[PDB]
Amino acid sequence: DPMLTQTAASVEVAVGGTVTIKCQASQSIGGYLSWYQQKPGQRPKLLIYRASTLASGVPSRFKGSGSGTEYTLTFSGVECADAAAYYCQQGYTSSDINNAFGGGTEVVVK
Amino acid sequence: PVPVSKVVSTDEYVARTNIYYHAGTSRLLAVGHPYFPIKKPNNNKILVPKVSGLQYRVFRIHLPDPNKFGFPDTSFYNPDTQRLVWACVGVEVGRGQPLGVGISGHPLLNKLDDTENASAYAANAGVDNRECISMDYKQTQLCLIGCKPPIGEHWGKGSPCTNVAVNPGDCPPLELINTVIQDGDMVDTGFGAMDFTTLQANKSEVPLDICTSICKYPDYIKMVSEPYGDSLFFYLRREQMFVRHLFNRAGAVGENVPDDLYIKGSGSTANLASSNYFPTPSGSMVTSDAQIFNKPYWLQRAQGHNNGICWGNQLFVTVVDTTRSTNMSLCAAISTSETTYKNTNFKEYLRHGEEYDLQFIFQLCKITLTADVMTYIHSMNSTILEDWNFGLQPPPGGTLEDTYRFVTSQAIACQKHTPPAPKEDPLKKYTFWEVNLKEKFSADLDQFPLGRKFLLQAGLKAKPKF
Amino acid sequence: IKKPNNNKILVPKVSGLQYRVFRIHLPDPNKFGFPDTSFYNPDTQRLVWACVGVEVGRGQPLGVGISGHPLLNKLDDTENASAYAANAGVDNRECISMDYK
Amino acid sequence: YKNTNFKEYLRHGEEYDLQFIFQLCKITLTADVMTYIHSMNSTILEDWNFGLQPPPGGTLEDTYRFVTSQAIACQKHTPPAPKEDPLKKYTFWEVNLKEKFSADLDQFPLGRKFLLQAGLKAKPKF
Amino acid sequence: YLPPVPVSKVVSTDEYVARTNIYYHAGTSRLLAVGHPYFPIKKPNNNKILVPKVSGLQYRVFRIHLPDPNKFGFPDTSFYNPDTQRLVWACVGVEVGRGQPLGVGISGHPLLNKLDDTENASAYAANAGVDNRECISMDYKQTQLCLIGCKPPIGEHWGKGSPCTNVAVNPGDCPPLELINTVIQDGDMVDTGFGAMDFTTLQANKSEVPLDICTSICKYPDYIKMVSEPYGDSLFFYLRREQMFVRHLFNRAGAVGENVPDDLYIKGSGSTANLASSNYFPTPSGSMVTSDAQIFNKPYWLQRAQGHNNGICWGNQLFVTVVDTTRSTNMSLCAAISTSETTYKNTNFKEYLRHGEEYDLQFIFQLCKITLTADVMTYIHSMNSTILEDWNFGLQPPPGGTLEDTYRFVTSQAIACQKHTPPAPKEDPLKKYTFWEVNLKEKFSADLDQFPLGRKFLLQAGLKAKPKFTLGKR
Repeated sequence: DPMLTQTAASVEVAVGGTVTIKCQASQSIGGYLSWYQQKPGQRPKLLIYRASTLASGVPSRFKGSGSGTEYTLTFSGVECADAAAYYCQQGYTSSDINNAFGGGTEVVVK
Repeated sequence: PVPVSKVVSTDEYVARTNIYYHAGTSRLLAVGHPYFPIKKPNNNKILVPKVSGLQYRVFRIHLPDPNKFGFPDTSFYNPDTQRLVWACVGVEVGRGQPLGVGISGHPLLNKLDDTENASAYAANAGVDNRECISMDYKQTQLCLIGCKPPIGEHWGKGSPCTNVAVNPGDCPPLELINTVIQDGDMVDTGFGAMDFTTLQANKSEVPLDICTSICKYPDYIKMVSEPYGDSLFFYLRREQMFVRHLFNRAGAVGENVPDDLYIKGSGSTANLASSNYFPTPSGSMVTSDAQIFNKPYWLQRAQGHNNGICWGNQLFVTVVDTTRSTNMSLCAAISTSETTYKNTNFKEYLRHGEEYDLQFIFQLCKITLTADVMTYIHSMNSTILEDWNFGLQPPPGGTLEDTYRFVTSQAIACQKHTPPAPKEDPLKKYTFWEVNLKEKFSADLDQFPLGRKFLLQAGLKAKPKF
Repeated sequence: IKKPNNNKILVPKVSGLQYRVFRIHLPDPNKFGFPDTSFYNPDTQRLVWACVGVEVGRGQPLGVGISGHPLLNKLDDTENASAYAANAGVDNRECISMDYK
Repeated sequence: YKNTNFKEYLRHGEEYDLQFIFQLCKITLTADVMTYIHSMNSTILEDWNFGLQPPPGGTLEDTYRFVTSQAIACQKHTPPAPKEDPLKKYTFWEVNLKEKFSADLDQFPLGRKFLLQAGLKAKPKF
Repeated sequence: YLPPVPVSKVVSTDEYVARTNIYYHAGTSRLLAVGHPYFPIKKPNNNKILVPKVSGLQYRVFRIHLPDPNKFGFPDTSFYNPDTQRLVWACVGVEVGRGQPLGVGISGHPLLNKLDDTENASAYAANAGVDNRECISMDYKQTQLCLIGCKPPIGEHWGKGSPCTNVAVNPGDCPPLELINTVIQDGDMVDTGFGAMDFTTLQANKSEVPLDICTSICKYPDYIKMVSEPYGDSLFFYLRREQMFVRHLFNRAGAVGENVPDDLYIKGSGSTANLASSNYFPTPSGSMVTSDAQIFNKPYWLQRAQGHNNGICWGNQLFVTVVDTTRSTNMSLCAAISTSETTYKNTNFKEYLRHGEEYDLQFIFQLCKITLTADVMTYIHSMNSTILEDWNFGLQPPPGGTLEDTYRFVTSQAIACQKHTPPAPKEDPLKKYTFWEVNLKEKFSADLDQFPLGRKFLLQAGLKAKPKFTLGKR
């Protein structure tokens, strides 16, 4: 069972700060990993997959890195509509796992 | 004093007598499974062996040395300063099974879809998209005669470079490796001469007869350019292969295609299928017109410097045949008492037959031994004079004293009996088919099927009886 | 094969379809020792090589390659069509492989 | 078996071998031949010199000049190379044979096929 | 089969090398060297050499790679069987040249250990300031030499070794100072002034001599080791020359360990109950460096070596070393950070120092063939193994194979690591000891009339029908 923990509550950040959210995995998953932003009133919404390739309609000010077992997600220039919930998620599609790919939050930006 | 630093063909230091000899084995058979060996579920012991049409077939010919011959005529040579050696003039590879072909496959091949006529775009993969496909192989026939074993090449994996860091998932590295052909090596099947053990990680690329073994193509330009010409006297070849089906690879592409190669698609064609393809080979019709075997081969001059001389009293014959590879398909019932046909009443098996003949003619050749010639044979292969009795160096010895008589009990120098075990020859780490031609010689040519074909090549009928 | 940052190529493109043009550099015969003749005069003579026999050799086993495109312009078949064709929208390119002559 | 477990690649091997047989020829350069070769290609008469009674000319300095420390003075590779290759815009396979020559035609696997065709044999050692 | 007895004594080369009438000329083009005269400058962070040390006190050993004459082209009537005899080069004339003005080359470093002078005084003061050392500069001594050998030359110095474990009382003790001799590099310096002691592994204060010899070894050639060896190798034409003079008389710091005896002086009283100094370093000065005795640009030849072998160059190699300190100019360079100020200043122009040197070599080589019939073959292999090993007299190994696959694209991810990763010798053993390479593979010329040394050799010997009567007077 590959497990991503994400036991990290996010720190208060101002406009223009940089945040390092770190998602670590027990088993090696390759590069297959996704990230999502969850605004607390609507459906979830994806930013980047395979830790390097961003989706359409998303600005290039979000970053992606990390390989092997640990991965990250950084960005700078925090707007007003970045108050949401974040989630890292693997794609190893195994059978005997109980993933839920959980963890991740983000404070209201001052 | 005047040692030469050239290579001399053996027509200058070997004489040719008049005395011919005929040999021949009986016939060679082998029976077993064509795909994989069958062993018991617990030990390593094989219940049946694996014999197929595609595997190589190397015979070594154990000869008896002619200096041990007691000739009634003691005038044509002198055992003071001469040695005797065999020379092959006629070679025959006879086979007797009927012609035809044989197919193979895999229960789980790993093809995504056909690509030759696609009606629409392909769907996504999912997990476990294996299939069961079988096909026929390329057609190959060869025959090489040599004093030393055949030298083939195959692609394989070497060590990557230590400056840059590697990760799990990189492309394996590649290099050429020259090896020695044994019996049981597979021929190339049209999937190229590459190892599939260390380079096919998913173990489901090719059909299973070559899935966990090296296939080797014989290296020609290495063997001809070898000095002394001992690797081959001559060879023969006829190969043909054409492509039948065109499938798509299933699995993650390593490097994506660069974006300047294609205008970017959208809609359902936003993404790409797997770019790489692999073909399906097919051999065309066999015939009795394009055969190689069942006809003799008289050699006049070999291509190398060795004009057919058997040093060490051995020679190596290889042959690969795929025009006789039909696998018979038996089945046996557990109970014939039933009225109806139920498909759980029968077990199925596969068996493959194979049949051979070898027939030779050897000529008797002698060597005058001058000290100038003695260093030349000392230089090309030093084990020849050790296998004769000519290599001389005397140790005098100190006449060492024997131990106490009691020996077994209360001896002071106890355990003085200690065995050395140096009794070893080279070439014994490799295993392959041997024959025993020690007791099959004859001097009467007219009592044999090849021997009448030899005299018609050169006349000299000798049979007055009336 | 190239990394998308730089222009230095990672893996070169070698295929069994392209040409191969070799440059043979013969060394100049005005500096070589030829065994036994008083044949060459440096005033009124010069030396040059001629070609007599060539043997080019290949050593890989025989086999037919294969290639295609993930995206190729192909509307339908024309070898045998039963009903009339459908209209073509946008992005009507499929994956077709083939073999060359 | 997982379809996401394995990356796939393609490679392609290649093999070649070139063998040749050359024989040298000598050209008597009288007054008439030098009119012929200069009409054919003028830069053949600059491999061998023949055209210039000083190979310098009057205007030549020291023939070469080498400032060797490798890195402090005016630079060594920044002067443009005058002896240009007239095909150097075209890139192709580079093969050097300036030392692989030999004289014994008995040793090499083409060489005794050449002595098949024209016949003959080398002088015997024994 | 039972080779004959080899002669127990060595022999000159007149008995077993031949001499023909075929001569060749080989002259290198021009050789320049620019850098700093005191220390090789480097980055403050790590090791990287921007300018090399170049000063006119080095050794400048040359290494001449000769073309192999076993595949080389000749005019007519020069023939040999390659199975019986082989060929070798021999030098008969050599020149070393320089075009420069005529300099001095002084030096001195700002932390030189001087206390006082001991030439005149009025009252000596016992002073002992903590590091009271002061900048004093000085001159050097002029030397010249030329050595020509088949192998590199050999120098010496006086250093330090391990003493016997008998007594160990103090870290402030004295070394044994044994004599060792090494092979000479390109960059080792000479001074016939202070002499041959390495000032690093012997002197820990490193403030004894100026700084151009302070991080390195000041060597000196032997002239005994290179003539007593039984072959006549490594030098066969030497020309020594130097001058010297003494200028001033000084004192070291004065922390004397080897104390004065009591029964040498008489004790006084007051200020006269101490010791002034006992250690005196004098300064050298080369004087009157007049350019009529300069042993340069003069084409001397050879008819006789001092050793047993003549200028036969085994291994197609040759070594030349020249030492000069008469062209020791110094170039006071300076450049300005800003030119607009119409008054000159302290720090508007900052200055540098450079030094340069120009060489030119020209040789005359002579062909030499050596026949080999079973007797010299035993002798040559016993002279040096590599001389017989550079020519193949053994036939082929049983696998020869196509020598090296030679992959085309050498840097990729397709192939494995290649290109001489395990380096089995076949190289020069002296690769670990640097030289100055001079490549002369295709410098040779069969005619030598239109060459600047070639007529000087031709005029000396007979020139009768050799030049030829190209287009005539009438």
